[PDB]
Amino acid sequence: SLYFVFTQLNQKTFLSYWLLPVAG
Amino acid sequence: PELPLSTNRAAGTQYLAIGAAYAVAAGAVAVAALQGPQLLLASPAAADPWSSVLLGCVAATYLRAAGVFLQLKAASDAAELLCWRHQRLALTAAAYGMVAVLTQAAGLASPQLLGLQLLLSVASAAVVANVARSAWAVTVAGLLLTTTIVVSLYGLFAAVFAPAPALPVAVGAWPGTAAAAAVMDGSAAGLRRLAAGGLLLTAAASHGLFDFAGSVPNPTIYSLLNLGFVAAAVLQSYFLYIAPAWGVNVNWDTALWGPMYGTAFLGLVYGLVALTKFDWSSVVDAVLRVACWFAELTMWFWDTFVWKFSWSEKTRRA
Amino acid sequence: GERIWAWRNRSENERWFWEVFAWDRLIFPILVIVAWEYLVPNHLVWAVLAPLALLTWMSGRLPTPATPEFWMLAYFGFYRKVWPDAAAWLQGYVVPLMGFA
Amino acid sequence: AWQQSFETYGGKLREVLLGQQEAAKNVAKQLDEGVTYMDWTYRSTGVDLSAVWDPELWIRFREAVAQNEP
Amino acid sequence: NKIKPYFEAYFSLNRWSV
Amino acid sequence: GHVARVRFYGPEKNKVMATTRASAPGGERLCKVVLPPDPELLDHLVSNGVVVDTGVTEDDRLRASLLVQMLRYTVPFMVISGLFWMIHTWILD
Amino acid sequence: FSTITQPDTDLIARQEKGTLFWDIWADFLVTAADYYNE
Amino acid sequence: FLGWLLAPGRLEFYEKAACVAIALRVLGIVIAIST
Amino acid sequence: SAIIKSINNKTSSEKETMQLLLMSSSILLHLCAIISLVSI
Ligand SMILES: CC(C)CCC[C@@H](C)[C@H]1CC[C@H]2[C@@H]3CC=C4C[C@@H](OC(=O)CCC(=O)O)CC[C@]4(C)[C@H]3CC[C@]12C
Repeated sequence: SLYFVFTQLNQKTFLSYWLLPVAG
Repeated sequence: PELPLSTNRAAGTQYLAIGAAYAVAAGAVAVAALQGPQLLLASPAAADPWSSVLLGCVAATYLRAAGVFLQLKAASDAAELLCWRHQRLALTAAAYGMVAVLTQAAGLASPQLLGLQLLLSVASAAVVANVARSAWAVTVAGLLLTTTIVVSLYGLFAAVFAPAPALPVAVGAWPGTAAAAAVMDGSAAGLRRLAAGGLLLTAAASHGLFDFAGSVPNPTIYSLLNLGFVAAAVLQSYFLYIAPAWGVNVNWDTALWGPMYGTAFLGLVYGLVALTKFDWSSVVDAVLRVACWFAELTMWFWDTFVWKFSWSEKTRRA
Repeated sequence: GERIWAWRNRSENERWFWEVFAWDRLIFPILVIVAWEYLVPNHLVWAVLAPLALLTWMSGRLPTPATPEFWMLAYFGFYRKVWPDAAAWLQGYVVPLMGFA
Repeated sequence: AWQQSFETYGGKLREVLLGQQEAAKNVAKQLDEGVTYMDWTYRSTGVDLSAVWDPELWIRFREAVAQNEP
Repeated sequence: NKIKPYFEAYFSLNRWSV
Repeated sequence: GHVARVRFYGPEKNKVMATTRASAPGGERLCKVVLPPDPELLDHLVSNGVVVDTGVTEDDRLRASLLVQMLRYTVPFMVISGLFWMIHTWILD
Repeated sequence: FSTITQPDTDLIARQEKGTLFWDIWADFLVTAADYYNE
Repeated sequence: FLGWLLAPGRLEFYEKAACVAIALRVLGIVIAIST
Repeated sequence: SAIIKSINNKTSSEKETMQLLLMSSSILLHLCAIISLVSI
């Protein structure tokens, strides 16, 4: 009965940030 | 306005008699494809193996047709030709003979074709007219059958709407004899229409089975026609599997062997769907199995060659 | 001070949106998926299979068709990296078996 | 036990290899040429391994294992 | 095998934010 | 005419591995050469009956190189950690 | 800030080996004692 | 990278550390069998 | 300068976007490197 929304992706780690500068 | 026992036994005799006639006809054209194609013709170009191969394919479709008639009988045990689906299947059995006489009206290649299929289809036509007046006065299986529907009906719509394709001239191929640089004969157009009529009969049979067993009224009676729906199909493929051995060319023409191999392989695949019983959630389980395996591979690859899981994840207590 | 009090009482939803929702659950996942699919050559092991494993490990739940992550992955990765080629593969290997060539 | 598996599969593999002996010596060249220059890895996996792989060291290792001179 | 349970459940949170 | 084959290898294909015929001093050997930018070498190679081989050259270049570069940057940390882990735990458990 | 204040190697080692030394061995020890029973 | 990793100073440190490691392992097992 | 000259020259308010993108990417790269380091 939730909504159609994302989850957090960074409550566990930080590695995902490594993806933004590289692509930039 | 139910069906009294008189009408029941009358339709029983009708269906059983014409289905036994269809089965005898299927055996007869089977042994015809066994020995020779000009058994049913009078034209000189009937010394060709592909004629006997298509003859065996119409024999397999006649096996299917006898099965359809005997399952008409099998439904006639509980007086079950008053459900609207059975009514539609009777109407499609009528349109079968109607488009058959339409196809011979577009061209008729054999007096034996006339005799045989006019006998069967006009008998069916009078029968279906009278039984319509009688009735009026009152998972991957689905994908399989509906795809056979689409493919067979498109084969019909492309086979009964065009006069004929043309065989490539192969410029300079023995300008004398050897039948090269010629036209297609009046001994194969009727062959194409007979193939199309068999494809339509098995199309309507598949539509009937599909919209009948959509509850997968009889969930288990079709086990009889199951035989007819699959075995011959596989046998069909066998013919085509010996087709390159006979040296008959099937790659050049479109409207003849395409639906041939398609429906034959689809019948073998329905034998599979009944053979291993895909739950429609079991292939999804195989998807999940391979996804879990690849996930366990990439987690190992990460923790070994990219960044340690002890480094990436936050630790607590301090 | 009085103006800040009245303004705080009427804008609780917008405040929580901008402080907790705007980046962490709206913009960052979009950016991360688009960035990953811009790199990462057009295979299936890289465009679909490893993204799912890493997304479930990070977010702590599998992306099902009920979630926006599954649909973003599907569209970008599958439709624009493997489909324009697996389409030719099926058009040259599996469609000949059926009736129409 | 491993020697029991060697002595079991050896006679079977020897005859199977001596049977063809024509692809079993071109599969050898294909495998060795693929392992020398790892130039197949990009379209196979997506990781172009040929940029950190050293053919000369591998060829030297093969020669030193074939002539037993380390 | 940290990830396996997420598929096994199928084939057979920063409280400071609220 | 003492070489049989050359194979241009490397991510930029400037090194070639050369196979020496039996007619060479020392028998058969495999010898690696780094070449200068000489625009006259290919003709000299073909017109003496040499089998030239070239790689697959992976046209994309910044998609062929991304993951291998990530590995070049991340693996030294794993090597250092594994070495130290071996000494400081695999012995004095 | 929150990364450089996590426990380092010493404290993580202390944690896991103390948890293997205290709450699996000593509880088996207590069960053994009050089954058998300065 | 390897020329820096296996430098003589790092080599001697590795050797001394491994020596003390094997020493303390065998000494701990000596005092543990001595119980 | 050659850096900024190139990104100005090769690629309606577009140069400012490219320059902001460059500066943000560079700052983020250095910060990600430092955090990843002290995460050991
Ligand atoms: C100012 C700019 C940055 C745009 C801001 C957009 C947000 C205010 C939007 C974007 C996504 C939206 C969400 C996307 C999907 C849904 C599900 C949808 O659910 C319903 O329809 C619930 C109906 C009810 O029960 O009243 C609407 C709410 C919600 C959470 C939305 C709430 C408003 C959000 C966060």
